[PDB]
Amino acid sequence: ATSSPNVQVYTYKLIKEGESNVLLCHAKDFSPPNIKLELLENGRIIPNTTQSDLSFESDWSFKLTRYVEFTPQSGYKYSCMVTHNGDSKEIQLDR
Repeated sequence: ATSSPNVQVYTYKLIKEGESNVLLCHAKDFSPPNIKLELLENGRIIPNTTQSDLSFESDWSFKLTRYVEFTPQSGYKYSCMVTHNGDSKEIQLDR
């Protein structure tokens, strides 16, 4: 009996290559609370990211965000690897 996370990967503002920005991976509606979020560039873990506090909603689902400052550059693919309930899913930036 589990609720899989609804995940969004996005930037703080529209990507302009060479301009600093923020990459975020946001997960919500999940339970149990055990979860891992990893920011990837071309499949490699991005270092020195920040994890938010874990939010506890009234329906007993949770929310969590991982993010980092970065500077988008051409050719790169940004995504988030999300592990919940022993299953892993990769989520693309998309836009």
